[PDB]
Amino acid sequence: MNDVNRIRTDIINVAKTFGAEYSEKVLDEVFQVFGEQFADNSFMIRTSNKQPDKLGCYFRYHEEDESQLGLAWDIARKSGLLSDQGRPVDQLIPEICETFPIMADGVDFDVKHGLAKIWQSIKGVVPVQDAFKLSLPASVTTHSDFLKNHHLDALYAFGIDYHHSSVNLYFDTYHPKHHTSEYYKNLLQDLQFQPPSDELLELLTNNGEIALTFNFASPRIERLCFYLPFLNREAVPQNLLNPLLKKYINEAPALVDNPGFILGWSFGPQGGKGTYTKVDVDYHGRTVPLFM
Ligand SMILES: [Mg+2]
Repeated sequence: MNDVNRIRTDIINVAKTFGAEYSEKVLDEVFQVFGEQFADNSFMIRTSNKQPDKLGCYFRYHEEDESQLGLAWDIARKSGLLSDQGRPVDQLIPEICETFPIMADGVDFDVKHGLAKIWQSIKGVVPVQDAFKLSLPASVTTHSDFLKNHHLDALYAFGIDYHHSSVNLYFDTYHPKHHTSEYYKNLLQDLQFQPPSDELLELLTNNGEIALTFNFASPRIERLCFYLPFLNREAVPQNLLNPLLKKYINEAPALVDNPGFILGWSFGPQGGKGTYTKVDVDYHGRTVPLFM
């Protein structure tokens, strides 16, 4: 519809305002194949901090319609947008759908490189050990004691990152320690990841997602990400945003007067790669208000 061409226009406007590498050919191939799903589903536009003065630009959508579960993968495979190169990552979505009942799934795209990531959410939570028979990076099982010790063992979602040959596991925050700043401080210390500010630690006690990143090349836990929702531009803690990300909060395109935002804090090895901020605009205004 008009809604589909409006969405592609907004993405190019973002990528050009905030200096993001993009490719109009790849956007065209994606929108031809997924454009309707972007209009008709929970849809978000992401900006991230990975370079000092150049934001990256991403876009994602989230499918809750039970009769549609699985199509994003089939569509992507048929259209050539996702071509399985025999990689270890390539068999995981088939193994996941056989093994667990799926409640939701999603697709993340990069405005220069295309389909980047597909995620699957489980109906219910499972002991993370139930996933050890999947072809996951060996670093999952070799950290099973760490996972138990830090109460990151109520598993409910998989992110399959095809650009990085990595897997993100999402863990439900079931334990009373998950509502205390000290737990997040100690988790990041135990991982020897970059320490967070005190404002962020206090925010983290709120109800958010937590994901851990495992990769097939590395025996270590590579990354950690906390996602937190915010009702509107006012609710965003702007002390934790560099000027370029603060500008995005104020000018990010949406179809609502006061769109909510989902904020993401990535952490990695201290004095190394992996520590940055992600900012997702709730483009339809219905994604964020559906807290847990
Ligand atoms: Mg839908």
